[PDB]
Amino acid sequence: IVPTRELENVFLGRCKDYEITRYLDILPRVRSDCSALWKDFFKAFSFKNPCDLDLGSYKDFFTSAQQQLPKNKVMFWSGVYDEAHDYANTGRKYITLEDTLPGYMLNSLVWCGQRANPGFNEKVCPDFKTCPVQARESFWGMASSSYAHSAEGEVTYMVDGSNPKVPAYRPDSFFGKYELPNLTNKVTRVKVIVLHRLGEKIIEKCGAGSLLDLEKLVKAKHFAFDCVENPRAVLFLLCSDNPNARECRLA
Amino acid sequence: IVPTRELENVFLGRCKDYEITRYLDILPRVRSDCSALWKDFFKAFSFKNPCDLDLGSYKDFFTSAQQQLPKNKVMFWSGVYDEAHDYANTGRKYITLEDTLPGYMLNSLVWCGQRANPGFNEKVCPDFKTCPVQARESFWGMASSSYAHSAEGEVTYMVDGSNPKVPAYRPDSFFGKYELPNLTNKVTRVKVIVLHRLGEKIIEKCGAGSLLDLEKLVKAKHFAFDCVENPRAVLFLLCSDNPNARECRLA
Repeated sequence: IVPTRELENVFLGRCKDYEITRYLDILPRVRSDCSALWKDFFKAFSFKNPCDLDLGSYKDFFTSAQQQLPKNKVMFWSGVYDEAHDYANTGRKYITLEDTLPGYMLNSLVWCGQRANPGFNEKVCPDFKTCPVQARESFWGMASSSYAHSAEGEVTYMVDGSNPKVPAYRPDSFFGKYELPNLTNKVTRVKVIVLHRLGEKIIEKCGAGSLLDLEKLVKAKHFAFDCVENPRAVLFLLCSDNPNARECRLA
Repeated sequence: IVPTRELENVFLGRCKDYEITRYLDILPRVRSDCSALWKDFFKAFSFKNPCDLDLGSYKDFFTSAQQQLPKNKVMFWSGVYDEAHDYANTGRKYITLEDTLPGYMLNSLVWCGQRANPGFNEKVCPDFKTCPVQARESFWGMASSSYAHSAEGEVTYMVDGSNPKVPAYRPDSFFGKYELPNLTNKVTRVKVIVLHRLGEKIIEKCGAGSLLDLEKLVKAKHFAFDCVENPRAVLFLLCSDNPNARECRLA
């Protein structure tokens, strides 16, 4: 895969932009300056083979970059990027990982280390399917773990209930592996939103299948649980992008 | 008013973030380096009293920063910033001025030049209401003119049709002063979308009032014209934020 060009400049530009101008009324600023954050980020993977990472590699970076998160507003999502982010709406209704400082800085970027100077590979990064799972998931797994650990109150989880090949809830997704296990006693309820894509066959429904498994896990952690399928607010967003869908017929 | 801190750092950071990662398959890259754009921008307003700026102050900066725009995709807006930008969807459905490089770099920032060293103030600025209109609109007016001048194909204009105090089309708005007068013969049609806010009294309607005045102006410039009120895709977007509104009842 192709690494992002000028990684340091993009990281530092996004960091400064975020610092001074983004999410000012939703997320607090962190204590560390952008250069200190770059040093913590770079040392996690630099001067090592591209697959020499595990869940602790970016530990310092994430500790330094973690923000306190707004109560009742944290959202997790699996297999529904556009829909979840369109619904959260850049932190106005819910916050997603990609709205936090670390998620904003590295979203969509590609990078990897190498042992030879300059310590990172500017020409090519592995198909990651070539790296073991703990390495492949080193950054985003730790991002998701730190994010979930800071969640408070009600949390929302949006999932795809229309994918015949991937259940709505799975223990090996980032949510199953890194977020649910790190929700603390500060969380009080897991609110699931099941997206039923317009025009496609419904695969998963609340109260059945993997959603029933999720419900049991949530309750075992003493949290409340609720689940809804295409709640109106979400359905209207789907309809805005496909207004002639049968599901969008008006009275 | 309190200006944006570290203006050069924020500008340069947004410029590099844009260059390497934003709108990559939607808008072309600009040839000038971010440092060259900062020099142009800073030369436009520094060492000048804010009240002395005019439409030509930022003309050379906009010449350096202007991108060719995708045919049929340009959108103009009046009174409906949030709805227009949500519908345009970060360049995927329509382009707005805020998706272009200059628009993205200066969006929401506040700055002011001064005559004493260092030629601008990063701690305090005079309220700009005291300045003449050509100085108050120096930057965004020139931005709007340059952007409209680059439009080709069909252009869309979304307006507020539910404000009894502000007509949907006004000769003195940015659209009437800077955009409509700058559309070239590469533009073929002006498509008007009238937004009727949910739960509010309908004020303006296509073919009547200020919208008929606009229709006449458009036709006089030999562009085709069409107008719709709350087309389905826009209605659904409004409904996502107020799903229980009478106008949003589904079958």
